Amino acid sequence: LPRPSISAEPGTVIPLGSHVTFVCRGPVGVQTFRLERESRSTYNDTEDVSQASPSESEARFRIDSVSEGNAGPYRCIYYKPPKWSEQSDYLELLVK
Repeated sequence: LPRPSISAEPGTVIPLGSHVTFVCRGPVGVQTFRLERESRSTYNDTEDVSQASPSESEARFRIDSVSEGNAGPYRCIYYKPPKWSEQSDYLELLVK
């Protein structure tokens, strides 16, 4: 149960009305990835997990039509049956 990592495509700075894709990574054997807002506390779960390497699985989350409301810190957590991981480091989305 390593610490998950979070990244953003195309990056942390997003124009208004555009989109961003959050990519969480964990070890193999993840059943669920959660994208969690640290602020506004909304979660996003998926089991749409792909294997990116022998020791790495990932899940992607797209947020569309970003506005000032979606700006803030995001974190990833995974469930590797039967235990939930620690949270990832945060990533702040800036909506310019």
